[PDB]
Amino acid sequence: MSNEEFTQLMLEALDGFFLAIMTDGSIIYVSESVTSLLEHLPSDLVDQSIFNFIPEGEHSEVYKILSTHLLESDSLTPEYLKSKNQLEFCCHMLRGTIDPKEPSTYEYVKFIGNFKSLNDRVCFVATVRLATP
Repeated sequence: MSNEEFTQLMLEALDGFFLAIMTDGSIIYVSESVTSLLEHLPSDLVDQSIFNFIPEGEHSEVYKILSTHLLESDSLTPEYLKSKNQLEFCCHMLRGTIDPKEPSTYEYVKFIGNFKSLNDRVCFVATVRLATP
């Protein structure tokens, strides 16, 4: 069993995909299953902001809850960061469209992730799954 096969099965069982953002929400990575869960290609997401896909009324609380969580690191110097434990939150994400005449549709999803320094930058690596409220 390959690395890629294992993550296929785990993310299938979760109904989820992998996502990595910078602290301003800029998207640097998305795994292939976002297509069957949201009908975006990963390349439509990478280099865009996560907030381009979150309804505006949610932005304040998502950023607040991420910021507040990052403050739990004792220092913010990237070499010495390490998330103490996982962050959890839910929100909507816009779906892709074959028909732009159609009105916009959204999936309610749950994030689970951690801050982690790259390479030094601070990024949030997460699993995003379908959820219900």
